[PDB]
Amino acid sequence: SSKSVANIIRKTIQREQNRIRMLNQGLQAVSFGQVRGVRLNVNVRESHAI
Amino acid sequence: RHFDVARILVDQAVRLGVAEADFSGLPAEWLAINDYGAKVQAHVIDTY
Amino acid sequence: IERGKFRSLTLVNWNGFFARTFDLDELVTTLSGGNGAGKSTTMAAFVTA
Ligand SMILES: Nc1ncnc2c1ncn2[C@@H]1O[C@H](COP(=O)(O)OP(=O)(O)OP(=O)(O)O)[C@@H](O)[C@H]1O
Ligand SMILES: [Mg+2]
Repeated sequence: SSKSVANIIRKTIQREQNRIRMLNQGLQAVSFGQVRGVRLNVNVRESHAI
Repeated sequence: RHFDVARILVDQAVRLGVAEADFSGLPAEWLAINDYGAKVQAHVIDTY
Repeated sequence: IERGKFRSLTLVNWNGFFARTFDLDELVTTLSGGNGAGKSTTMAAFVTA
C-alpha cells in the first residue's frame, strides 16, 4: 500500500509539473518598473523526494 | 507657467545620458534660472 | 524659538546611489519618479539613520 501511495503521488506531481511548465509560456515579458517578466517556478522538493 | 515648464524640460533632459560629475562626490550648486527666486541643482550631462 | 532643521541627507554607496546628497527643504521636500525610482529607499535612508 505504501508503495502504491508513493507511486500515485509521483505521477500526480509529474503531471502537475508538466501542466504548470506548459502554462508558464503564457506570459509575454510584462514591463513593470525594473521587473521585466514574471514566471512560476515549480520544483519537486528534495526534502519530500527523500 | 514656469514651474509646469521646468518639470517637463527636466523630464525630457534626464532621459538623455547621465552626468559624469555625479560620481565625483562633489555636490552641485543651486544655479538660479530666473528672477523671483527659482533654483536648479544638476550637474552637466556629459555621457550620452 | 528658532526650531532646529534637518538641512541635508546623504546616501553613500547604496543601490542606485553611490554618493547623493539631498538638500532638505525648510517646509516640504517632494521626491518624484517612476515606479522603482528608489524613493522608498531614500526614506529608508532617513529612518535608518
Ligand atoms: N532589498 C532590496 N533588494 C533588491 N532590490 C531592491 C530592494 N529594495 C529595493 N529594491 C529595488 O530597488 C528599486 C527601487 O525600489 P523602491 O521601493 O525604493 O522604489 P520607489 O521608487 O521608492 O517605489 P514606489 O514609488 O513604487 O514606492 C526597485 O527596483 C526595487 O525592486
Ligand atoms: Mg517606493
